[PDB]
Formats: sequence, C-alpha cells, structure tokens
Amino acid sequence: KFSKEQFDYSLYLVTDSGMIPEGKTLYGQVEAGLQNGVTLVQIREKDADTKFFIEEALQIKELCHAHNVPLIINDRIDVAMAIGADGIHVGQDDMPIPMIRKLVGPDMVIGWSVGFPEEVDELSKMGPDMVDYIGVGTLFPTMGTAGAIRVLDALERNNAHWCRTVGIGGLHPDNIERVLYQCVSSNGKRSLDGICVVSDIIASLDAAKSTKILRGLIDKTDYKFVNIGLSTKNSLTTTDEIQSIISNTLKARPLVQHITNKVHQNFGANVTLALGSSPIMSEIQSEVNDLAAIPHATLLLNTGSVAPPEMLKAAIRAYNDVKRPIVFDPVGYSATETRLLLNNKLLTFGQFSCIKGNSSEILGLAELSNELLIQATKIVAFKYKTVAVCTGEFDFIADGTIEGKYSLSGTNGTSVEDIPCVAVEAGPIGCSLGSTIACMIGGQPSEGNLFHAVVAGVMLYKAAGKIASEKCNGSGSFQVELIDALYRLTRENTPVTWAPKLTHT
Amino acid sequence: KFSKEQFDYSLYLVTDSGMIPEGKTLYGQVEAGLQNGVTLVQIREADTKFFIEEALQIKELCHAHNVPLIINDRIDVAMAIGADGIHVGQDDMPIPMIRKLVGPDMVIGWSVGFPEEVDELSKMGPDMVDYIGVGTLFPTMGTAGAIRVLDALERNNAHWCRTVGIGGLHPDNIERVLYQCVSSNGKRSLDGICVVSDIIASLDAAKSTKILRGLIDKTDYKFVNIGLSTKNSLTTTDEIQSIISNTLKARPLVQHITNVHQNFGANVTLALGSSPIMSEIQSEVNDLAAIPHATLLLNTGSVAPPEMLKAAIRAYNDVKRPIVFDPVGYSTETRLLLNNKLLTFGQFSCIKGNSSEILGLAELSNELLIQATKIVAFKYKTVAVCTGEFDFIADGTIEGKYSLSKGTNGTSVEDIPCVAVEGCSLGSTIACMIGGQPSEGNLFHAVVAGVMLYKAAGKIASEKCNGSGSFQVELIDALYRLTRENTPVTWAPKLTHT
Amino acid sequence: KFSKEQFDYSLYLVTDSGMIPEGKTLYGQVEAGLQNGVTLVQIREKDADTKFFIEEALQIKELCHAHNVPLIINDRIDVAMAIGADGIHVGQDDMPIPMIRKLVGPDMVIGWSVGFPEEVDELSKMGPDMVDYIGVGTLFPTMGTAGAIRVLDALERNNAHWCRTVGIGGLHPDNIERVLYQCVSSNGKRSLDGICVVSDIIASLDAAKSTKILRGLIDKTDYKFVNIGLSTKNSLTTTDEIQSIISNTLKARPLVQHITNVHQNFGANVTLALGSSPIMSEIQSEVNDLAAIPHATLLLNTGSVAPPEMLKAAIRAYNDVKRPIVFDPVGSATETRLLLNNKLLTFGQFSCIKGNSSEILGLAELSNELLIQATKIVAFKYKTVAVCTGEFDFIADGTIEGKYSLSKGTNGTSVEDIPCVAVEAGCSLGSTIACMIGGQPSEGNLFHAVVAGVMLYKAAGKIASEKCNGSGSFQVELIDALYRLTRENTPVTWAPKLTHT
Repeated sequence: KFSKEQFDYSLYLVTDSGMIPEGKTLYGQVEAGLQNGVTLVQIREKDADTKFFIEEALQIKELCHAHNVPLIINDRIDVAMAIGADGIHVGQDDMPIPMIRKLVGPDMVIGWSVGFPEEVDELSKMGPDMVDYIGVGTLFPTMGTAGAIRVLDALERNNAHWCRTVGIGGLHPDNIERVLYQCVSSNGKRSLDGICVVSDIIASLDAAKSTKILRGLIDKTDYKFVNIGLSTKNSLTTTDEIQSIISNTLKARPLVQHITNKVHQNFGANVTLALGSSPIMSEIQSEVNDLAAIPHATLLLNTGSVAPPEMLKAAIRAYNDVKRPIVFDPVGYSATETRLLLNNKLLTFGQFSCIKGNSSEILGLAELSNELLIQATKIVAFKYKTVAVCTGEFDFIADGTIEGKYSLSGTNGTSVEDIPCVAVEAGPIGCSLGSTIACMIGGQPSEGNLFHAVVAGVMLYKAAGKIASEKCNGSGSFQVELIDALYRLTRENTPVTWAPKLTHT
Repeated sequence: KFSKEQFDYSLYLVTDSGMIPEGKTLYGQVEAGLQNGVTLVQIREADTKFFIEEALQIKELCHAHNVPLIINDRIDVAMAIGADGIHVGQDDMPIPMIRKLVGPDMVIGWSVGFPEEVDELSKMGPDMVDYIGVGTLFPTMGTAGAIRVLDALERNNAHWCRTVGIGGLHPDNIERVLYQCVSSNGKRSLDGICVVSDIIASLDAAKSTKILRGLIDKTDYKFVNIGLSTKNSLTTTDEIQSIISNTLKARPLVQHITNVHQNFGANVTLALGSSPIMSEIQSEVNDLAAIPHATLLLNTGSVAPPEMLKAAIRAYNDVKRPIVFDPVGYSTETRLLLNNKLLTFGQFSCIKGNSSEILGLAELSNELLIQATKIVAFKYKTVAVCTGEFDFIADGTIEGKYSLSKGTNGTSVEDIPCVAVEGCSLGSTIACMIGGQPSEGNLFHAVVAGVMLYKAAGKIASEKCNGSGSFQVELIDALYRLTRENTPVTWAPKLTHT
Repeated sequence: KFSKEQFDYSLYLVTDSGMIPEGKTLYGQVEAGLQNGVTLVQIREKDADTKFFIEEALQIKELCHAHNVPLIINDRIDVAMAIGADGIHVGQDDMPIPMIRKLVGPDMVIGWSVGFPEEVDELSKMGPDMVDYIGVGTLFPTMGTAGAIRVLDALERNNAHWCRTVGIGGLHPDNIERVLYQCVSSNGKRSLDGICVVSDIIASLDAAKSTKILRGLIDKTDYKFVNIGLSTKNSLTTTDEIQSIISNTLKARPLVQHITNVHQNFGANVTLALGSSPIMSEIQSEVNDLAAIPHATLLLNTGSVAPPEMLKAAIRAYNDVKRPIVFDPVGSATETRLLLNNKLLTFGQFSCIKGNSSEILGLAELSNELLIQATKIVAFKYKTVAVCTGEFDFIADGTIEGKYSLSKGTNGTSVEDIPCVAVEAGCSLGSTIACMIGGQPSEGNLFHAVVAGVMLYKAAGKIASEKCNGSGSFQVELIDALYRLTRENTPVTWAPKLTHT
C-alpha cells in the first residue's frame, strides 16, 4: 500500500497490451521499463476477458510492487478493488468520480482524464480525496501544450493543491522536452508532475533502451532548443552588443528559409538580401532537412502561406532537430476561423525562437491600450517559451525563454509578470520585421544571445523606418528606401547613430 | 553469316511479340520495318519451342533483306537456329561463359546503363562484348547518363564495342537523343537507335519506319527556330544593336516558370519591351507556345509538378521555340533529382548558372569555370552561361549537327566557342534577347547580348543606387533606358575571348 | 562426367525453387535428399534470372557431384552446356530433340516429357543417341497409371531398349507403391526405372525424413494393398477351400459399404443374405470411420450419384487401412461414364474388377477365347482379380503376389500367363464377391475368395432359375438360394463346374 504522496509520476508507463512486438511479453516490456525509469504503471484492458485481465494484473502487480512502484488500472474499478490495485484511472465518459470514491474509499488513487478547464472546475467543486491526479488531454494526435497550459492554469485559479498532473498522448523523445518545458502554469508555480508514454516503451524492440532515453529527458533541466545563448539579459542591449550582432550576421551569411504568402515573397527576400544573408523560398518537403543542415540556417514562418500543414510540421520539426532558430509570424489570428485553426496547430509542431505580431495578433495569442500590450507581450513570450515581439508605435520585446529551464512540478518562481520586457520607440511614422529578426538571430554563434539578437532586429528595423519615411515620396519609395536603409545601416555599424530609443517596460 | 563489321546498327528493331495490334503478325510488322529501314532485328520471347519456329521463320525474312537476326536472351535458341547474335542483360548469363559456348564469329550484345559496367566490358577485351544497348534512356537516366557511358567507352578505349540507344525512343525525342548522346571528346556517338513500341505497335509499320529512318540519317537537329551557326568573331556592337532592336520590335512572350523571381523577373522582361506570362497551367502550355516569338524561361525550385514541366519543355520544342533553363540549387538531393529529370525532357537553347551550379552540371578558380562552362555547353548541346565576376558564355550547339557513330566530326568539349564578359534577372534577360531573334538570327550572339546588356545595366545601377532596394529598381530602369537607345558602343562591359 | 548407363533413376528429385519452406535453402533440401536417397537431381528455373540460375546450378552441381549423383537441367540447353551439366530435360513444347542433340553432342543425357504413345513412336523413329529417358506424362493432377502403361507398352512394341523411364507428377507416399506396382509393360518385361518427386522433398519441413520414406517405398518389393493373402494359386479352388471361405464370411460378419445406383435394395439383400451387414453411405466424412470397422469392404458402382471427390475420398480411405475394394464399372455406355471410370481407376488399388463382355473388353482396350484374353489383360493391367460374367464366368488373378520392382519389372510374368479359371453351369455378383473377400482373414487368399463368390452366385443362379415363375420370383429365389447355400457349406453339392482356362 502506497500513500497518495509516495506516488512518483515522473515516468508513467501506460500499457496497451494490443501492440507488443512479437517474441516479447507485457511482463517483458513492463519489467525493462521498471529497472530503467518507469515509476508508475497503468494497465489497460479494453480488449480482453475480464478474468484473463485479472491474472495479468496480479502477475504485473507482483512485478511492480517488487520495484516498489504502484499499479493503476483503467477503467475497471472492480478489477482494481479486486486485485488490491494502488489506483484507478477513469476517463470523462467513465464512472462519475464521487461514485468511484464511494466504492474504493479513500487511500486509493483516482486518476481522471482532463482536457479542458471546465473539467478542472468540476474536479475542484469536489475538493480533495476525490481526484488525486489528472492526465492532461490528448496533447498530440495519436490541443497541444497551449491547451495543457489552460488546464494547469485552472488548477491554479482553483487552488487544487492536492491534484497532481501527468501529460499524455503521443509523447515521444521528439517532443517530450518541449512538452515539459512549456507546460507550466501561467504563474510559474506549477508544471507537469510526469509524462505518460505508451507506444514508446511498449512497442519498443528494445524497451530497456527506450526507457533509459525517456529518463534522460525527464530528469534533465535544460531544453537547449536553439544553438544560441538563452541567458536572461536585464541590461538593456548595448550599442556595442547590437554592433556585434550585425557583424556576426554579415560575416556568417545566414540562410533564411521563407515560408510566406505571395506578397512578402519578393519583399522579404530583399530585406534578407539587404542584411547580407541569402533567402530561400522553398515550400518543398523533401528539401526541408537538407536546407536546415546548412550552417547558420534559419526558418521564417508565415501563416496564410500556401504550404500544407503536413509540410510546415515537416519543417518546424526539421529545424528543431538541428537546433536552428524558427521565427513565427502569425498573420491571421481571427481571421477567426481557418487561420486561427492553422496557427494553433502550428504552435504545437515545435519550439519557436521568436513569435512576432502586432496589437491584434499578440492580444489574440495571449488570449485577451499600451500597458495592456506590454502585459500581452509578456504573456505570449512566457506561454510559448520564446522571445515575443509586439509591433506598433512602440515595439515591445519580451524574453520568455527562462534560459531553457524546465522541471517536473515548475519554473523557479518566474511568472508571466516578471520576465524581461523592453520597449523600442521612435515617435510616429511589418513582415519585413520578421525577415530582419530572422537574419539577426541567424548570425548568432554558439556563444551568442537570442534575446539581444531579437532586440537588435527590432531596433535595426525601426531605425531603417525613420530614415525611409524621411527620404521617401510615398508608399512605393518608402519600401525601396527601407531596404536601402537596412543595407546602409548594417554596412556601417554605428548603432550610436540610430534614431530609436530603447527603454525598459 | 555476317562478320561483326557488316552489322548496321542504324535502326535496330527490338520486337516484343506481346503488343502487336490485332489483324497483324510479327512477320507482318518486322517485314514492313525491313522494307523501309530496319537494319537489325532482335527477337524477344512463350513456349521455348514455338519460339524456335517463329525465330526460324523470321530469320528467313531477315536474311532475305540481308539483315542479321539477334536473340534475347536464350543463347541456346540462338546457337540452335544459327542466329547472328545474342543480346543478354546485366542479370543474364555472364559474358565469358556466353562466348565460350557460341565461340567467336557471333555478336554479343550487352545491356549497359552505367560506366562501371563499361569498365568490366573492357577488362574482358575484344571478342567478348561486340555492342551494348545503353541503359534505359527514358521511362517506358536519360541522355546525360548515356554520355557518361560513351565517355567510359572512350577513357577505356573500347574501339571494338559499338553502341545502340534503347528505351522509350520515339520520334518525339530520337533526334535529341542522337544529338546529345556524344562522347565528351566528340569522337564517338550512338551507332544506332532501338525502337520497340514504335514499329511493332504501329497500325502502319511501313510508315512509322519510314519516319524513324528520315530522322536517323538526317544530320540537322533544328531544335530552335534561330540560327545556330558557329560564331567565332566576338559579338559586334552592330550585332548587339540588331538583337535589341529585334526583341523590341517583336515583343516576345516569355513564359516564366519560377519561384521571389515572379515579380522581379516580370519587371525585367517588361522593361525589355516584352510581355511576361507566369502560367504554370498544363492545358495552356500548348496554346501559349503557339504565340509568335514565344519563349520559355525555366527555374528549378518552382512549385509546378514535373508532369507539367515536361508538358511545357515538350510543348516548346515541338513548335521549335527557345527554352532557357536556370537550375537554381543544383547541389538539396530533391533539387538535384528534379534538375536531372528536367534535362531529359527536351532540348534547351540556354542553360544559365553560377560557379556552383555550373561546376555541378559539368560534374566536377577561373580557368576552371571556363572549362566547366564549355563542358556544360557541349554536354547539353546548348549555349551555357556561367555568372560571376566574369560571365562566361560557351556555344555547344555545334550548328545542330548530329551523326551516327562518328559523331561530332572532331569538335570536342575543348574547342567550342567560349567568350568572357567582365542573377535570375539574367535569365529573363537572355530569354528576351533570344525571344526576339528571327529565322535568320543567331542564338549565340543573342545570349552574349543579354549577358552584356545585363552586366551593363549592373554597372549603371550599382552607381545610381543607395542600397539593395534601389539597386534592384535602378537595374530595371537601366535595362529600360539601355535598350531604348541602342548605343552598345556606350556600354561598360568588355567582351574578350576565353 | 557420367555415362548414360551410370544413371540411377531410382529417386529422381526434380527441384522447384519457388516452393521452399522459410528458413530453408534449395541447397539445404537437395542436400538432405542426397544423403538419404535422391540418386538424380534436376534443376528448374522457371522465372529467375538466367545468370543467377547459373550460379545456383554451379553451386548445386558441386553438391551433386560430391555425392556422385548427376545433375540435369530443364529446359535451358545453353545453361546446361555452359555449366557442364550431365543432362537436360526438355518437354514436348520445348526445343526439338534432333536440334538439342546436335548442340550437346552425344555423351549427355536427354530427358523428354512423354504422355502418349504417339510420342514414343516419334522418340523411336529417332533411334538411340537421341532420347535417353522419358518422364511419363503427368500421372496425377498437381491420365494415371493406365495411361503410363500405354506408353511403356509403346516403348516395347517399338523396342526402344535404350530409353529409360521415370514416372512424374503428383507422386507422393500415398500412391508411389501403387504407381510402381501397376506401371508395368503389358508383357511384364518393363516397368518404371524411377520416380520423380517434387513437392514431397522440396516442400518438406524435414526433407531428410521425407526422403528416407520415399526410399523405403522405392526399394521395397511388396505392395500389400489388401490385408489378405495374394499368393498365386494355380490349383483349382477346392470344395474344402470354398467351404472355409463361406464359414469365414459368416463368422466375420463383414461390413460391405455399397456405393451404387436400383442395386441399392437388391444388393443389400444379397449382402444381408450372406450374413454380412450392408451400408449405403455416400457420405464423405463417414468414409474413414466406416473403413475402420473390422472386416470392412468397399463395393463400388459407376453410375452412382456420389461426387468424384467422395469416390476418391473412399477409394483412398480403404486402401489406407488395407481393406478390399470391389469395382463394378457399369459402362462404353456414355462418354460421361467412360470418363468417370478412368478417373476412378487412378484413385487407388482395387482387389477386384467385375464386368461383363462389353465392360471387360472395353477395360482391356479391345467370341469366347477373346473374353478369356480380355479378362487376363484387365486383371494384369489394374493388378487385380478381374471377373468377366457371361454364360461362362472367367476369373483372372493379375495381382502377382503384390510384386513390383524398378526397371525389371515383373519377373517375366506377362498378361499371357497369369492364373485364369472358368466357371460354367449381375451386380448381385459384385455384392457376393464383396462378402467373400470381406470375410477373409490375414492368412486368407484373395483369388480363391473371388472364385468362391462366382461359384456361390452361379450356383444360386441355377437353383433360382428352377424354383421360380418369372423375373420377379427369380430375384427373391436367388436371394433365398444364397441364404440356404451358405447356411449349409456343402459345395460338393453345387451345380457349377470350375475348369481351367
């Protein structure tokens, strides 16, 4: 018998009997996973004879208890009470919880499958000794991290101190660190207490190995998602720093892959080309891996692009694998339906180094003035663990990367409220900003800093904006003058020269 | 009995019994083909005894027209019926063994598709392989891959081994195959062509053969309706002047199949007084190329499907209008693949690239770039442009001359015209210059004119501009201004020899 | 290099690469088969690459030569010449033989696939040096023994002394002994020189075992196809012998399964009168349980309503358990029946074939001396006791003690000189014969049993024809006379005279 608190949700192995590789047993797999990491096991039998079930469950409860790890059962309360199981997982369509508690009495763990906040509200009106832990939605097809956050947030607004959480659904090594990393409460106070793997240990031809790996990921604490410094900088980006940024991107000739609409095609390639870096407009899936392999490569991503979700995923992934930077420019957040849909879908394909939007798009992303834009920019930066840029009269830049830190349970008291957020203004006077930011981040070396790079880009852009607006006779020339000003501005790093004032927020 | 040297590989008819049209026999077809051209017949085969009755029955027909009979791949049926030769494949009986059984005096054909196999064919010396069928050119590897073989047949000095091209050969591509399947030293081309479905499956085999003969023993591939004469005299100011006048007066329609270069390229075209179309629509492709002084500019990394690129490349060759090929990237796997695929869809009037793309295309400094530009020009029988600080232009068209087994009298990669002038806008430019050329024009001068005009508007723009942004709009301007006054004596770029 | 005469056709393993069990090679199988019997190997390469073929052929010719067994190749003369193969097998639709010989020159074996006599005529007009051995037709679906005999017979009429024979096609342990046994020339002078197995060694999960089995069968010489004595008896069946036969069938109460048309009721009465229980089951599943019952017996009519697939099922079921089948072909009556009979005669081994003038001449493949000649021909052909009914009944024993051998084949015992007796003084006779043979014990004798039946029947015939007033009573009196006749074994009493033929 374990007490609620002895429950280690770290690596929660949910078994699916009907997908074991030939020549291997459920005992074989679940054993390997034990003496290598698994710290909680759930048995499912939604496909067998409720008596054979019971023989496998007893046989596996001996194995588990032997490694001092609890056994949980889905979703046959009876099989659970019967074989003296340590806990039971039920879903939303399974037996009401009060009803379950009444049968099993306290002392036994009740897992619930929650996917929406509304369900956390209910879980809370029931107080403690009802739900002891929830599995959060189905993260991925088998709603994403964004939707998980919304739940962890209700678990906090409701003060459900008693209820642990595990993430579940399509969790693999290609996304476990990102899930751990951005699945944190908006007040930083709570993250995922563990991870549920299914097809990754069970279906493994070498379960001992697959488990060692998932352990390595779960008890690490650094998600180095981009090969650039993620150190938190509170000192305003200095002239000398900006100067070094531009030198690097000029010297490094970054390749910036543009996935964007027909309109920013030509324009964006000119902005990139002006910053002394080669642009590629490939929306071709096969190329995507070879492309991101090239040194100092960089992905700039527009929504309202003509390329298929399957390929955007293909690419977003391709760049995260090689630890190169993605800049995300969602040009259509409601826009409210098809684009809203596509964006949310993209934000769960990978980790972005920078998200860029204006008033509407940034308020939308934060899930809704001037102090308000500042609040929203920090919310977005934190939410998607990224540098977020909000363009307007003032541009606001917030660093929500928190040095790439993640942990189980979650952020070292670092909430939405207190991440670095700076402002950049140049008086009264956009997807060019994306291409700019892309080139600045692109040039950064191992020892660089992502946050400064982004600010540099917003300065450089805002600066070339003042200059162009002066030297021009209308919309047409304003554009060609902007490209010019970017060219001239970077050929002479004299940032002390530049018009835009960089304050704190 | 024929001796190896009496073998005329000109029009080698490989029969496939299982695709004869109703009411027609194998005898019927193979007869028609003999009266009108076929100079060699191979029989493929059913029941190994019925085989033997058809083989004897057809060996009488062939011998009657004094043409040999070859058999695939049954060595036994061959020895048995006194056949004149046997063709075996790579996966068929090892050649030394075959020779051991049939003894000398009989022809052995081998199916080669890669150089590595020519290396082996050579370690065996003469008397082993007497001729090879080169790969499968087309789906049923292309000319490029056939060249790689003819080249090994030369590096290996396999003087004794003849060659026939095989696989998906039809009237819509026979002249191009004959034309560009030549050794890199000009000393060897295809000794003949293998047709299968084109005579056998013909409802009128006599006619279909008369046609393939007309193509095989012709010697001019007029693939574009522009002069292809070899010019060694540097392109004169007065010539350049006439080029620009023509393209201005002719208002060429330049169809752009490209990526970014959409807007920019249409402006360069529009500035040269010619209308650009960005149609990647398959059905339009024929109607489009029918319009007078039409021209195809072709980028890789385009979004259009191979099936349609093929559709277009063909559409333009059919009407004898010029295609300009700009392979951008050649060097992701996916693009390398796509380019090689395109280069076998048709005949290009001009291939344009820079250092990387040109070395890649030549199958790998400054003398090196010159060597590579000639290699490419010759290889794909085309005017090849290599951009850089210096632009090199090489004419590898050789006046559209092809011949069997010779193949270029003696005009090798080394000694074709190559000039110097001291980016996907350059494509559109070249496209407009070639586009304006009339029947009596000259393709090579046109291309050089374009590289001049572009390099010229480049100097001017770089001066009158304040950055990347304006440089681009000034370049379009300078192209507009430069051509509205043909004063090429004015222009900055110096045109030397290479 | 082997000479034509060093060729041991005993167990000729024809390989079919495309049916080897997983985890096993062609080398693996053909090796196992060599250590335990195979004495000749043919490689087929249907469908593969004529160069990979050559690598497998060289690799297997080393294996074969290593066990001193030749290698033969089908049907690529070139691959054969090329790899120094010991022989080549070609089919009827493959390269003409003269041409083949011209290429390979003498010294190499040429196998030809013959299925009809006409092809033996051709094989002979070519003289020796040409065909060195033939594979006889396709015996079974994969024409039968009857058709193989027709070939061996042409090989004899044509004196093709030089040409050996192997049987081929659907040869398995469930029929190899029968094939060896009845595939003999009609003059006894020639049988099969060997047997070609394909799917039986190649597709075997244990090829070493499967081969040791086929060897056991091939070099045995007794086909004990029925659990009754098969000794040749030349001494006329004595009264005391007939008496013992009837006692045995009365004491043993044989179960006689009737597969017949009209003869349903009548036949069951004849059987029932002979103190043995008749069953009229035409049910396939029962067939094995039925034949398991002691002193069981199959009586078989053509023109029965049961499906060939079940007749086969049964004919086999009884041969497996070594119980007696009596075959009564009731008609050269209608193409359909001719067809069905020939089909049946290749399903198994019959202890007795019974017919009258027409049916016996037909079965022999065409007076009174003539009927005698035909009865012996049939008896020998189908290696069985053959009964020919008429005014005189002729009984011939063609079982030859169940003796078979390779290439020999019968120890000079031809159609001409097998025991044939006469009985002087109809599908009831079948049922009778069935009951007599049925009662015979291990130590019995099949031939005497059959004669006893023909006597007993012919005897009850005289009696009935006297005691009756027409067709109707003749029948009921016949059943009676059979009942009375056997309840008192007084064969010294009975009307019919048993002479020699």
